[PDB]
Amino acid sequence: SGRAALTHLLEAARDWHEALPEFRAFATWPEDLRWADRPAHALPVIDHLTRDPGHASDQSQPLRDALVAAAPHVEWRHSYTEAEVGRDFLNRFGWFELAGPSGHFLTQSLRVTVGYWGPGLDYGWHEHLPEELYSVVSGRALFHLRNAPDLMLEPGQTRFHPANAPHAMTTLTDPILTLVLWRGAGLGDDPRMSQ
Ligand SMILES: [Br-]
Ligand SMILES: [Br-]
Ligand SMILES: [Br-]
Ligand SMILES: [Br-]
Ligand SMILES: [Br-]
Ligand code: NI
Ligand SMILES: [Zn+2]
Repeated sequence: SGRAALTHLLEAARDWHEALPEFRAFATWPEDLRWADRPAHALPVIDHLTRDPGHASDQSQPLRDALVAAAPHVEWRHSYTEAEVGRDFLNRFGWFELAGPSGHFLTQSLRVTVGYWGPGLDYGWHEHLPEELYSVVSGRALFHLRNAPDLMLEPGQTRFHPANAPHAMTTLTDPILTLVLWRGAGLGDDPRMSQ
């Protein structure tokens, strides 16, 4: 059951939000989330995530395992073209919207997305109007942000991306699985590569 796996995932995401003060500071968890009955859409990333979801902390393991169990049931998205990121990146990365205007659960109060990148990928400079708050669920990666330090983030660490500030991320030997909140002007916009 897709419905059961996604409902269990939503519970794990809510618990994760409640447990992270930076997430509580960024947005209140919505009281109106509704099952959307959005169908699954498979992309090649599923098998990479399932075989190699990344090291979890004891605190992040329930969410990581819920994400792996949800993988065959979510609507995976890519966003970028082969010209922009290359075929290997498209094979070994993807994202989906867990909650939000077009989430597996609908709400207009918040947007929650999830991304996976296998090892050895360089997600180049990209940007968008809405603010975003990353968390790492499992794995680790190096996070770049214009006008700010580089940070190597591990499970449970977070990073705020202010509106329109370009950011980027590199995985080295480990993959990374993330769960991200969005807010502000432009909510519902997708990232674009910086020009
Ligand atoms: Br809550
Ligand atoms: Br909920
Ligand atoms: Br509304
Ligand atoms: Br800073
Ligand atoms: Br707002
Ligand atoms: Ni398709
Ligand atoms: Zn972003």
